[PDB]
Amino acid sequence: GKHPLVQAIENSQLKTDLPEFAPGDTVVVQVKVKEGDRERLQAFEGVVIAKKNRGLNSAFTVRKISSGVGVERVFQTHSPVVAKIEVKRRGDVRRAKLYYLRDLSGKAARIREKLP
Amino acid sequence: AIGLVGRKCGMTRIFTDAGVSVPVTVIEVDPNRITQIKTLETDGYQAVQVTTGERRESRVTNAQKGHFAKAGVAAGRLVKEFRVTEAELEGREVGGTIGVDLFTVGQIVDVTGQSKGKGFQGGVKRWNFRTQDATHGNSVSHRVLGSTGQNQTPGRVFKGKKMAGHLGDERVTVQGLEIVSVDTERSVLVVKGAIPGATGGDVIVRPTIKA
Amino acid sequence: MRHRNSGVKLGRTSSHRKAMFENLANSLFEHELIKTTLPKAKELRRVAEPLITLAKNDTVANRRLAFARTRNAATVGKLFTVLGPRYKERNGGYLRVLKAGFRAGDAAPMAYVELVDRE
Amino acid sequence: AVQQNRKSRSRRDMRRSHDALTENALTVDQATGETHRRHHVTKDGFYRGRQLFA
Amino acid sequence: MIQTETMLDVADNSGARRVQCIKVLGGSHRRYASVGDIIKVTVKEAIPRARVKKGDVMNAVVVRTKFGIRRPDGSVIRFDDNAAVILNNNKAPIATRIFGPVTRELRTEQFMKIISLAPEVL
RNA sequence: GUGAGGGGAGUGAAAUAGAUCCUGAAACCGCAUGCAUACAAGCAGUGGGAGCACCUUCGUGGUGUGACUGCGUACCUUUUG
RNA sequence: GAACCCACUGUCGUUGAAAAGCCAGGGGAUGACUUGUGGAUAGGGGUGAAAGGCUAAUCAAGCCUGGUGAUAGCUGGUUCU
RNA sequence: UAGUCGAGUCGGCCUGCGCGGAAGAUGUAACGGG
RNA sequence: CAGGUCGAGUAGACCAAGGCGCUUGAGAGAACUCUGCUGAAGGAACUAGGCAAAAUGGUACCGUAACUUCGGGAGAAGGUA
RNA sequence: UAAGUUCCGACCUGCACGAAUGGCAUAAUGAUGGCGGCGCUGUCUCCAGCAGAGGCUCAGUGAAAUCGAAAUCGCUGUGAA
RNA sequence: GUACUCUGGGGAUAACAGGCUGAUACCGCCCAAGAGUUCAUAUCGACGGCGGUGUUUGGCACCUCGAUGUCGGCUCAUCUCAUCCUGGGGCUGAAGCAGGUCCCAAGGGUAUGGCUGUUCGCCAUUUAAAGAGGUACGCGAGCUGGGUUUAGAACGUCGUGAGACAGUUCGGUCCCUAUCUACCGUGGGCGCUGGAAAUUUGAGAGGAUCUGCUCCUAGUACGAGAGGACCAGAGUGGACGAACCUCUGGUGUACCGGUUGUGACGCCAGUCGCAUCGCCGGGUAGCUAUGUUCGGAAGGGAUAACCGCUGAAAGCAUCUAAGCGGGAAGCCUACCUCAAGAUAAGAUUUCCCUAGGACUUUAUGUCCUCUAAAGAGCCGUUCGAGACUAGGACGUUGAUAGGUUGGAUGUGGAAGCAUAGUGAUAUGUGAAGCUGACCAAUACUAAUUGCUCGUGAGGCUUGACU
Repeated sequence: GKHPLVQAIENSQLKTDLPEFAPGDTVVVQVKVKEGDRERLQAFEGVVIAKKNRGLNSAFTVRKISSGVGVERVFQTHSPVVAKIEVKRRGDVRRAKLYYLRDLSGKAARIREKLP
Repeated sequence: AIGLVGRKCGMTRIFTDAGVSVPVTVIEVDPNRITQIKTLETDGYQAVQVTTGERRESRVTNAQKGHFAKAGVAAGRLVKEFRVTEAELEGREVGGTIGVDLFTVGQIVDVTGQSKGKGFQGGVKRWNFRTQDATHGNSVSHRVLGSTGQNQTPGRVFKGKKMAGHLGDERVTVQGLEIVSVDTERSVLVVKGAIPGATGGDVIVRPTIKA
Repeated sequence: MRHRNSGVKLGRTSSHRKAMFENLANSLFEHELIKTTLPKAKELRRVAEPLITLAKNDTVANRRLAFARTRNAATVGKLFTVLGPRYKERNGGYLRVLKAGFRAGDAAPMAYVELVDRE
Repeated sequence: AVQQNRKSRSRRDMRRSHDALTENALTVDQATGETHRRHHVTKDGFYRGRQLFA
Repeated sequence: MIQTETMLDVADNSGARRVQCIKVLGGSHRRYASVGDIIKVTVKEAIPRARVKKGDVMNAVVVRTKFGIRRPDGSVIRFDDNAAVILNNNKAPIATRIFGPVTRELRTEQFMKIISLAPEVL
């Protein structure tokens, strides 16, 4: 979608409040859930492992451990469902994608913090 | 019915307020200029001929130059006909223009185009034939057709038998597509789903025949 | 299918093709006029011209990159002393490819490759 | 697999009916007036009012 | 993406530990089952003295898959394991405790008890 | 191409008697002239038969070609066939 | 476990690179081991840890010449009016 | 059993020609065709 | 006969002295065939048969069952650097 | 094993075992026959992409088996069937 | 005795397949002891009789022995209806639900595995259903070779023996570059009443026709209760098919990085070659499914079984002889695609050509001079089009391709210098450096000067109007 008309159509929908985050960081995502006629916000906390920067087609992957079971979710950055993104920790890694974390246990899966 | 000729620009997505992601295709439309009306008296059938786009003079033959001059319109890259009825023939005269306003948001339409060319292709891709075993003694017969007929009776191969050949690059129509947006200022139609052909191909949009 | 693909094969392994094109670029930079096969000449532009663009600016990093690409000290020196300054104000198009008939041994089409301002 | 009958000379000629050759595109280059192959340098190194050699 | 010969872990306290899918129900030539679909399984490993014995043939519902499930916004949710929950002959859960997370595609009158007993829903 | 191969000149009664050289058949393969041939289904001929080209003692003629049409499933051997 | 000697599986080749092979795997590898040069055993005979195996791309009786133009109640062929 | 109805009609045998019984795979294909 | 680095090694990768690019080529980059690499989820559901492919693989230390003809099994299995 | 004509253990009416043309058993050994398991995987659900070599086009050289002769279609029927 | 075999012959003579026949087999019909019902030709059905077919076992030896070369599996199929599911009906020991029997209907659909070489068969678990049959018991110049049928070897049995089997067991070579017909794709030639560019009508052809479940009518009709509708409406699934790459992934040997051994660039630093792309971690375009979207609608006409209206023959009765109606996933249309070689060669819009002289065979006749238009090709730069072709764009009055510039994307902190640290190394300059196919702009490079083909107003007859 690199043609100017497509770029205009996509630019019409871009968000304007996204915070800055990078793969190594730990983030909290607020997800809107509508049950019946009631709408609420649910938190999803985990470590980012992959980030695709493609304008309106941008996304990021978050991995967490829920009661001993690993869960990964790919969030579409500009989707209305994603209400808020909060960066709680900033890590120090050497590669863009951290798929190797899938095979590492709790203690071995530690990510060092980036210091100013 | 009265339709529109346009160009396929590409695919993208639309986010609804509820958060749903709708895949869409964008069609650039240069308003179509009417060049001729065919009627029962002179041609034997009722139709409207339109042209769109532009063409440099050196690429326009003298006969087409005279045709467009009689029409009173500038030459276009292509010329196409729409079969119509008396009711929709009203208000349409040579030299007029048809634009994106012909359609409305929520309408169901059909889209016609030219599919991508795959060249020479075999049964596996052309006809979804099942392959034979890769191991257990198979010599050279992994993707071959196999048996093609019966024995001395009838002693031939019937017409219509499926075999390897050219695939794609043909006219294809897709029905039941929903108009998602009609941008008059940009002269663009946004339609849910996929439409045939490659980016930059010519496409035709008509009201859905099935109601 | 090869929809929207770029590059050539010429019946060689990838490393062999890279080495052959580097040799052709070195010969062109040395002589300023060569005769070869037409497809090879057409492919030679995408390899030879970026080197001149790189040599347009003289720095240690640029010279080391040119040495990595060519492996020829004489070619690097000429690129950074003569050809770069000559084409400093030219927006691409440093080469000329001219069809020159067919070759007796195998009837293969041939072309001349020349630098724009040879003399 | 092989023929059950020998083919006729008439059928052989009918198959060869598509074997005729064609002429190339030859033109006169204004610079020297010598006949040359269109869009190609002349045998003496002339093209579009430029001489490659010395 | 579960098919015949696929092994699954047990996310309930029925007594079974590992099960093997032997059939995908719901149609002729049906190939795969996802979250919410009913499968036929056999018990391979069962904790001693539990209600379910080894070699028993029962019904079960898939609750977690590694292939993952898509959501309307275009996101995908994946898990680290393939897990199901056993059912009786009326297709109702037969366990009192649910282990591990579950998803919202089970929010039906048939599996509301799984939804209630699950610790986390996402 | 100081090649092979030819063309002229010359010898000879004779050079398509010019040296894989007396005569030079057939299978097979070229060039030129005349007629027929791209809407029609099969052992390819046979009995009829319009038109065309050439030669004509111009004839109820001769030499080539054969639109259209009736009939018509090779030869030998071995066999009840 | 290399060299050297073998030939258990699979692919390719089957008018082959090859009238017995190539490639990837496989077995023995101080012994009843492998191998060079020169010798002995000859056809109803030789040799054989034995398969009727080998005895010059030929083996339930090698090859060459002679009897010899063997015999064949069998198959084919048999020329002008 | 009556009768307001007004002339044919009820049931059989021997014979001519017709009807049902009658479903298969390549394409009408059980008058050579029209 | 046979060198250098690593290496137990005449195994193996890259080099020295030395030798060579192997007597048809140029393009294109369809189906199909041969060779090779990677592959989502499943993991023998394939098939006569796990054929083929995949997989294991070194050094040092720990530890190693039934059964044994007391030699073995045994590098059993398995684990650490 | 969910499902076992194969396999293991047991029964004995042995159609038609049986003691140096040897009987029962046996540790080690076997590119030996049969059954099961872990790991592993494109064997498979079901195939997709990519790399090399052919295939295809151009230039040079230039085979094969077969072959009564051919102006060498479908259906139904008939016919050395 | 020969399975260690060999030569001359035969389709004069067997095994496979075809042919004739139909005893046998299958299917159908005629009659009506009897059973159910202790009450019905509802359903079975004794003995006996008459037919159809060519699917079984057989009979005969007509075709092939100077060869028609094989059981099952795989791949791919075409047809029949004696119909497994889905569709429409009559009768019924048909309250409902459901079932039994019979009539019509061939459009579509019609499992995965365990054991066995098996076709079969038993079994587990599904589905609306897991139908029967013909096509050389379809298909081996398309694949396999497990069984069966050579040569080795062993057990049981027979024989004195060589050896053999109403047996068993381990092992054991599958050739062919396609001339013709046929079929799937794709071009060349001529023709279509002067020539050319473009848009088109539709005689006809092909493709597609599947189905589960939930709710609603409704606990309604019905029915001691239990149980539970016809009809009608909405939604959501399975399988199949098409298109597509926005999303999720795979690949991505011309993109980035980490790292081992070795060689080299005079040395350090920095790089490059080889080792499967040396190995390892990511990954842009393109292609692609397991990803996304869409479809099988609804209608109309005729009609099968069946149900009728009115109506005589035959005063009544009667769906019929007059007249007239309803009626199915079946047929013709309808939806998608192809289609004037439809030699019947169709239609519409616009465009191009209107010179002279000589001759006889007196004609859409020849020869010379002059003139060649509208267009179409050759050639070049190319493509999301492609085997070659064909098809689309562009050729200086240009953005057709390459390059250049600027974005974007991927990788993740270039080299040099400085600082800290004894050193491995770390930090700053700085999210830097590099970046195939993508987007926009740009004439720097290439698409030059050009050539060939295609002509000069389009015969005759009749009629209508000019």
